[PDB]
Amino acid sequence: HMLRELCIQKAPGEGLGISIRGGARGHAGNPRDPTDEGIFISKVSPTGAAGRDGRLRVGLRLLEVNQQSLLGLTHGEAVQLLRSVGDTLTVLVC
Repeated sequence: HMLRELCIQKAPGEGLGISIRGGARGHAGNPRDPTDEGIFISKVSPTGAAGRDGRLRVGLRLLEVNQQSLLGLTHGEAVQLLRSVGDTLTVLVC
């Protein structure tokens, strides 16, 4: 699980084209051990930017988007980061 930063081309108004899961847990979780709150890629759309680039896969841990930590962000805020404008988007994964 080597930490790596990927810069992925996309159309300037397009999102990265991945689905994510994880993040802060609720009342089934364990606040004494918050290390199971990572964000992971759960889908890669074949025609989206991540799919076209070919590198990202389901199961990767996603630590940052555009240099910003996902830790503690809500799902919706992480999705919004993945929809940031620009002709590239950067992810930090392992």
